[PDB]
Amino acid sequence: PDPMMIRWVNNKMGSVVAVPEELLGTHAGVVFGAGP
Amino acid sequence: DTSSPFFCGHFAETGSFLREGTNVALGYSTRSLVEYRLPRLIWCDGGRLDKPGPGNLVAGFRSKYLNHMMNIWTPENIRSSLEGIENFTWLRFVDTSLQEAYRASHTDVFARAVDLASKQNRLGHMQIVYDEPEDKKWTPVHALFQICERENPKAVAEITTEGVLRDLMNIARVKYRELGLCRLEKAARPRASAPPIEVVCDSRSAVIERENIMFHPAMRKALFGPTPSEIKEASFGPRPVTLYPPRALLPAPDHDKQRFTNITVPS
Amino acid sequence: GLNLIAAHSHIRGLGVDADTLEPRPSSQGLVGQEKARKAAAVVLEMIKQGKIAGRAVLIAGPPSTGKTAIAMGMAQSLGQDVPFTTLAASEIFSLEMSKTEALTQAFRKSIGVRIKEESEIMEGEVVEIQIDRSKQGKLTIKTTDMEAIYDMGSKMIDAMTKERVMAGDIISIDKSSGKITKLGRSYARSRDYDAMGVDTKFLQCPEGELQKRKEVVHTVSLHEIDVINSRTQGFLALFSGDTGEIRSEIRDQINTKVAEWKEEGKAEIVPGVLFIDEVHMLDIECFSYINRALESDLAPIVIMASNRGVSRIRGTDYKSPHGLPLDFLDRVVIINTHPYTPDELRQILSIRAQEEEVDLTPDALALLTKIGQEAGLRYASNLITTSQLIAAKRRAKQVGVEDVQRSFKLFYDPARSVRFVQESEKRLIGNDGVVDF
Amino acid sequence: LIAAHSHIRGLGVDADTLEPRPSSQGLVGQEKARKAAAVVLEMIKQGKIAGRAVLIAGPPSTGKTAIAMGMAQSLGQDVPFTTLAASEIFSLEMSKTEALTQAFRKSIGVRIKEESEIMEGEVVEIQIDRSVTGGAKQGKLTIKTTDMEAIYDMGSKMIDAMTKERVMAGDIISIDKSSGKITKLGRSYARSRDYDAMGVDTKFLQCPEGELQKRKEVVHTVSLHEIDVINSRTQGFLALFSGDTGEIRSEIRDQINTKVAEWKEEGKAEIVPGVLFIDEVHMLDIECFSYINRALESDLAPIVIMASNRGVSRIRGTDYKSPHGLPLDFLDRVVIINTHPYTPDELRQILSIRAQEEEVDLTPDALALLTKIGQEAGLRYASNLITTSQLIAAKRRAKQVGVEDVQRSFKLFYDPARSVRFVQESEKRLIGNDGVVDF
Amino acid sequence: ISEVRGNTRDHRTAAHTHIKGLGLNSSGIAEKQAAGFVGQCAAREACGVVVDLIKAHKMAGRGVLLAGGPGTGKTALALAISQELGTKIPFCPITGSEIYSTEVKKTEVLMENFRRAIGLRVRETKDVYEGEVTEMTPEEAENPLGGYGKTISTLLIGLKSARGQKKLRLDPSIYEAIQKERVQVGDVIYIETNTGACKRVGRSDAYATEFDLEAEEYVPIPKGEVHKKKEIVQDVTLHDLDVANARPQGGQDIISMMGQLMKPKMTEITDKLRMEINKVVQKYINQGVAELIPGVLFIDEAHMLDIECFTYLNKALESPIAPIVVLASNRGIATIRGADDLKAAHGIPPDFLQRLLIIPTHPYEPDEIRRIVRIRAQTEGVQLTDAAVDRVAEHGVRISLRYCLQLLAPASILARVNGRTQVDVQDIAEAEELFLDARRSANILTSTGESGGLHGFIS
Amino acid sequence: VLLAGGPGTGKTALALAISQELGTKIPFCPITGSEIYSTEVKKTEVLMENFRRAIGLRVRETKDVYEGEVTEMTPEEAENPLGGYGKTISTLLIGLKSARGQKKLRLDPSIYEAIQKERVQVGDVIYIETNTGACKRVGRSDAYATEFDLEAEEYVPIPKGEVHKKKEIVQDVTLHDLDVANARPQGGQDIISMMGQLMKPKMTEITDKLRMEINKVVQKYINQGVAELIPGVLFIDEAHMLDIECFTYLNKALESPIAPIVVL
Ligand SMILES: Nc1ncnc2c1ncn2[C@@H]1O[C@H](COP(=O)(O)OP(=O)(O)O)[C@@H](O)[C@H]1O
Ligand SMILES: Nc1ncnc2c1ncn2[C@@H]1O[C@H](COP(=O)(O)OP(=O)(O)O)[C@@H](O)[C@H]1O
Ligand SMILES: Nc1ncnc2c1ncn2[C@@H]1O[C@H](COP(=O)(O)OP(=O)(O)O)[C@@H](O)[C@H]1O
Ligand SMILES: Nc1ncnc2c1ncn2[C@@H]1O[C@H](COP(=O)(O)OP(=O)(O)O)[C@@H](O)[C@H]1O
Repeated sequence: PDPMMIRWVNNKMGSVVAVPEELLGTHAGVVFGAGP
Repeated sequence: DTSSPFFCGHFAETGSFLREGTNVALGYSTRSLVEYRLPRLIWCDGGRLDKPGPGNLVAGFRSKYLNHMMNIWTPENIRSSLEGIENFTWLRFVDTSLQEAYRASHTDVFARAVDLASKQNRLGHMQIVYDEPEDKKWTPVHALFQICERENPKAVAEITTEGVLRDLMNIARVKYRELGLCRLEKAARPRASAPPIEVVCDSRSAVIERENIMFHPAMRKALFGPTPSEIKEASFGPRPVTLYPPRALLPAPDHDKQRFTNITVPS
Repeated sequence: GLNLIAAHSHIRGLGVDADTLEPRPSSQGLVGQEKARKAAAVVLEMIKQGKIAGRAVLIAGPPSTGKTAIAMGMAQSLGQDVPFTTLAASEIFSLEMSKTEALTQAFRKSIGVRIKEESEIMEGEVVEIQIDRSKQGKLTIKTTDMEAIYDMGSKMIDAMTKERVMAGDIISIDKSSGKITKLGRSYARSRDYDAMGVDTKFLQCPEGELQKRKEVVHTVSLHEIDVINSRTQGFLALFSGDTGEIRSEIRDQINTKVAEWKEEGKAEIVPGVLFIDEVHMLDIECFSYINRALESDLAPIVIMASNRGVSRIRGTDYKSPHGLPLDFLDRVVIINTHPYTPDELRQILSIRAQEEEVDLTPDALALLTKIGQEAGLRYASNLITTSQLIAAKRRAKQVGVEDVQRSFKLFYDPARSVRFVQESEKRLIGNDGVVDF
Repeated sequence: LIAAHSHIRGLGVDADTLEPRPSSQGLVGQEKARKAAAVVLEMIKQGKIAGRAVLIAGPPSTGKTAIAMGMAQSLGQDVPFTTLAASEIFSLEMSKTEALTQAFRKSIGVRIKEESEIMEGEVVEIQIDRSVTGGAKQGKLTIKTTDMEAIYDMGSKMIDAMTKERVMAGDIISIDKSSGKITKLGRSYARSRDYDAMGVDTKFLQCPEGELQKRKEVVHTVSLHEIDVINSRTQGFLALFSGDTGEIRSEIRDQINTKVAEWKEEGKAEIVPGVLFIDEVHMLDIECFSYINRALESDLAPIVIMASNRGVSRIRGTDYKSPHGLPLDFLDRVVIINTHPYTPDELRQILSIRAQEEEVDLTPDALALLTKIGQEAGLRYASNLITTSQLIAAKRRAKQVGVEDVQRSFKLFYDPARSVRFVQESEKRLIGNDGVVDF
Repeated sequence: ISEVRGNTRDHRTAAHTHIKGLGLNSSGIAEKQAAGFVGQCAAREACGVVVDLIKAHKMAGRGVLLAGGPGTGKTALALAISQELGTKIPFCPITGSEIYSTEVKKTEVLMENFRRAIGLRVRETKDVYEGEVTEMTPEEAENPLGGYGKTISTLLIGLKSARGQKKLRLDPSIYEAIQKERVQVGDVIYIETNTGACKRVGRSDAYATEFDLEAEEYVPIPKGEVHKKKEIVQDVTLHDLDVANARPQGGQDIISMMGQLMKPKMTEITDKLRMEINKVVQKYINQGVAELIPGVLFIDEAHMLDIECFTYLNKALESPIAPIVVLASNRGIATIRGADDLKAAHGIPPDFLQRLLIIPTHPYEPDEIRRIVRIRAQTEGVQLTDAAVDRVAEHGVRISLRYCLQLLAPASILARVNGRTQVDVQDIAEAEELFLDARRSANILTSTGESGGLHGFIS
Repeated sequence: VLLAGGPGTGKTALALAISQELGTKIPFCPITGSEIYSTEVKKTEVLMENFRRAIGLRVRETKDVYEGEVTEMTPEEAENPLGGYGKTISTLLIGLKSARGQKKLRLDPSIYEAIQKERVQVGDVIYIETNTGACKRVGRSDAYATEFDLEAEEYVPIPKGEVHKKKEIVQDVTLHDLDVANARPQGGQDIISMMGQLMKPKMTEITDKLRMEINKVVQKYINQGVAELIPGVLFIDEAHMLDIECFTYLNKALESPIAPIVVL
């Protein structure tokens, strides 16, 4: 539930990036497929 | 037993411990015991050849007609001399513009370095992408004369699979780290420190000029970084926006235990 | 207007026939030096051909005979196309760069790179900035004839924001690079504000079409390419002078790429002329580099002047002809000059009269010819101005015998100054002692 | 490659009696100077006696630099050995005396010992939290050996090293905790079949056993000049490589000497005294000798060994002559070891060693002719004839070199004894101190 | 933009244009009138032995002297060796009057020229994804992390080169590239393999008209591959490694962005750096990756080096990694420039002279100057009759060698001005009085120039 | 004081005898005659720098440390209109927590930049030196101690005592140290004294006015009953290497009212 920190985690299966909900409306979600 | 070098300046001693209990405010009271007493006629009114006050009637005329009218770097005085054997012939081919040259020929070495700090290099990447025998070594015509910017072995070296040339281009750092010259305790230090000498001139203009030159908050902003309020308004917006310190332009200190100070802690 | 009548002002080119190379005597200022002018014409005709690389042409002779006159004649009779470089030898002895590099830069200036291109620029006065805060925008620009509305997408709106363009500016966009260059404001908005700022300069409106495309012929030198590639923002160094010992690997890369541009047909190399005036001031530490820099393909046809007879070479302690080492004089070709007959002296003084728009009676011209034969050219040419001025003080139109004799009485020629020094030795500080009467 | 002193493998004396062997370890053919250099080497290896001066005087091409390199190969890569030439001191950046002071202080090693903490094991997961448009970073690293399962934290520099190394899940990395370097040793799993820009499949190593936090005691040897440069400047480090050190004031050196004495008493550091070799010292002027005689007065001066070539020469910067070009207030301090010219039965075996080093096979008639040439033109012409005759024998496709190859090389390349006659014959087509003519 | 001219792509005539090599046999014996040279047999045989020594990699610090008078062919043999070795072996032709600097000591420019004379060849690989981006489409993970929003497991990029396009699945930590570099649809990028962080080159040329005014560089589509697995040979001189380790090129702070912004100063380099670089180059050679290639340091005019330089040259030549030093001296008994005491042969000290393989150079016979005139005349293209060749050979024997090779250009100019195509005796007899030699110049200087007066020279 | 006599007769043995007879707490500067020929400054500057190395001063100082553990670090920016640089942090609320009585203090921008170039997080013990403004981070406090760590931090306990300490020390400073301190400033938190320690250090020509003003400052120290002056020895070995431009200037260097004894 961090305000502006985007998490990357790489384990033995795969590697996923989690984005907080508070950044999807911002310009940081244009890459992740949310955008303004 | 902690220690520090001797201090030559004039600070402000605290009166007592039992008065300023909890909510106190530290003040930057560091001044030099060496003073230099100037009047308010030379330091403020008309003794400086740069301050355009009355009495110094030259300094406005000379400023305008040497920096903006009779200047060979203003864009009007470049646009007339760009068409042949003339002097700014080459300006079309260097990767600049008229506004780039006009900002580069009036700022400092400092502000020009801050302007270099937000320019993404691309002519090193041309040697990575456009690297075919059929491609005949393509360079943009508006960046043609920047030859040494284009053919650079470092840009090709930073891409290769084995780092056999990246272990040669910065072997000075590896030898400096492997000798333990960062974990070694600092043996020597200066025996006295001092603030810079200031002018004891008793006008308000002198204090304004001191807190705008000796501190000069534009260089402090360009050196230390952006405010967290600026980071919030630049990272919660709907569109990407730039920052005037795009990163903290403080250089990384090359001594890990004791950086930018002279204070010594026992161990 | 920063152009006043110097000594070398009547020499409008070399003044020889371009067909059969016949130096007719009174043509384009120069007078009666037929063999040296023919040899300079042969040199100039093998300069404009530009195939034969790296010669060296010494111009010997007595002083006050015309060795720099023929050099300025060769400089005027090339045009702005082929370069030329007036470098006296005392310019080389610097304190920021060594003699070898500051003499290499004399060779790197006299070779031009010529390239022809099309400049796709857009002048225009801003009328209304229209930003649609929805990214898009519209820019309205006008000239004295046209007016148009061009679309904008994302980022040059941010370039307008960083440039702070108001309604009334004169912007110019180089569409092949895409960067706004604000040229100032217009005279139609000088009535608007009252207390202007510092940075604002007023300009007329742009005229004609917005999209201007033009084929322009750029001509730079190799020294320009060397200094621009020295450091990052290094283009202002060649105006300022804040450059030093440029490494040889940069100049090697630049010569390789200029050869590559000549292969691909982009560039044309135009070799030029280096003029080393008074070459006897160079020491042997400079001739040992000139003897190697006249070997490469990229070396200009060097023309050098000299005055001295059998003199010592600076840096060493042995005499030599022309102040030059003999391993260097085995390499150059020498065009000797000769002193002037009075029939040439009279019309050289007539040309110096008609250049300075000073009218002379024939008796004054004959007297001035005799003074020039007895004292030299540089003293006789310095009496036309003085006689004109003394005639202007007593309000006479034509100068006469009286004004020239007055000018001869006041100012001393160098022939009588030596007798003035040797006449009174006890008061001039010779080497040890002064009497002081 | 094969330089002019690659056959030498030390000085070649005994360890118990230090008698000069007539043929041992390259330096073959001289006994007095090698025994005296063995005594000098033994009092350098003792390390007690400080501030001497050894002057290897003698004719040229007699093996003075060979004896110096013999002492250099005999100390190994432990004791510092500065190969200073006498012309390097005349700088334009710094003064002529401070270059000498740096040249002395480069030859006193300080050997310190410090404990680092190394890790070992298989990375299980990386967890990196990054900000948007500038800001700090957060990091959690889960690592597992065969025994422990740790979840460590990370700072900014550790993440800046992880992203530089691209440490994925399933890597055998070893992190120094103090210095902060990351060396991937290999992998335990295979390469995934889900991503494209992964990399190269590294070495297959198993999971390491033991413990995570292991300790290591490393030994670091720095000269006193490096300590002077890292303690003379606040931020301007790395100038001990790029030579950008302008001047170091005496307040810095007089503190570093005291702190190195304190490190010697505390058992932290050990002072290893070294050798300063000055090749062809006759080029220094008297302003250098007036400091070299007084820098050999303290406990932190290296044992100076230096060479010379000249007879009664005039000292530079003066107007008068002296033996070896050195002043007679400085020749009292020094101790002069003479070297002698060679004998042909020693030149034969020296050329045999130089021929066996450059992989050249000979015939005894060619070796006899080569020794006859080496009697009259020195070794410096004979070794060049060896290499040249090898390649001329390679051009005409012969196995071993012969008399004809040596005569060919002697005909093509003149020795200096014939180039002097070539100068003295044709004096009119050579630039003397005067003019020259052309036919 | 830049208009291309359809002219003739010729070349320029230097003083050593006709030299094309040594011109030897397959056994080393020289042959006269071959590859530009005329005669000069023993010097070309000895230089062929020197060329074989350089290409055989047995030279590790030799030194070769070229004696002989002025105008006999020392620099000609130097350029012949440089064209015989090729281009892939270095060649640094400095002069004696080029070590004197004003930023460093003059015994440092010598060592930097040694490091310019040594080359290092490195063979490596280059694995890059390349081209214009078509899609940036993410993919939702199978197990989203609780407490967050989007959870993206594999990021898809469609890269389109000029030959073929390709879909690419990537690890999601390419996002920090894409936000920081502002990569969009229509921007060419390259993705490396060792790290995997894409860097935008520019907007493509196909999208150069979707807008009207918003312009930047419009780079074209990469006309090549989409997956480069290309190997690279790379030649770096050791001078470049010394400079890049001493003064780093690209940093991210204020003071290194002032160091490259202010003028680059030559600084003296400490010997520990050179020792470390030699110790690591000799390790990468033993791994079998990099090849060391020694070259030639042709120090022309070797009598300008003073006695303080040969002392440093002895140390630098005793190093285990050093190129050959081909000196070039044209003096007899000369005073050495530094110490004005000893009159030594060639300007070289007698201690340094024993290292040198001294190659002589002899004057030319009076029937070989005309062969040099014929070769020089057919090099420039200036053709001329046989009596003209004999007159130029007469001027060559009686005056100088460099002077008979300079009566060919004004004779050709006066020939094609007078109205002919070939040079006759009249054109050379007319051009011999417009361009005097040094001898008649000294005769005019002494005879007519009696003393310093009005119409006289300044002695 | 001239020490004549031929070489090998013990001129400098007497000099080491004097330097071991005076003691440790008296300044003794041994130089040579070839040492003063520099390339940055004129040689009379090197002479005067040696003359003021050979004069010592013993000064008591009262340092005012704030030795705490940082509890809450929160910036408070001020108004910032359109002037190019943007926002600027102007006020803080750093809370220091010692063992006996915490404190919650407020800072200037410059002392915040002193914090900021030290990378002080929440938990780092520091002591703010309120003479310059400097503040050296010591380490993570032991209340946040964890053996599962990687940064190799130095865990120290909470500093006992009051958070606003005040301690006196004795310092041995020569007058040349004060000359170098006031010439090239390296103390404080402004820009001249921060960009002046990133450049390379150069010996410069400390003029007459600084060498007189520092004399008046030292006399102000002595009149407050704090500092003690202890003059010393300049031992110039090999004085014949000095040229006539140095023996000319030694006259005016010895005519000063404060000048150490010269032993040639
Ligand atoms: N042939 C000529 N016709 C006309 N003017 C000449 C001629 N020759 C020389 N002069 C004039 O005489 C002056 C001296 O010539 P210059 O070359 O300066 O002499 P010097 O070779 O001694 O420098 C010049 O100002 C030039 O204008
Ligand atoms: N006693 C020796 N043992 C081995 N090699 C020798 C000996 N004497 C001379 N040499 C060889 O002769 C060459 C010249 O020796 P060097 O010490 O360079 O002479 P100099 O002392 O005149 O400089 C060296 O390359 C060395 O290999
Ligand atoms: N063997 C040769 N064959 C043809 N031309 C030669 C020969 N030797 C010398 N030359 C010519 O002589 C001219 C001068 O010789 P140069 O190389 O300057 O002598 P140096 O080497 O003494 O300086 C050169 O232009 C060269 O073309
Ligand atoms: N009176 C003495 N007692 C003991 N040793 C002495 C005496 N005088 C001189 N020496 C010795 O002489 C050596 C050199 O003396 P030094 O003072 O360096 O000579 P100089 O006077 O030429 O400088 C020293 O090592 C010292 O041990």
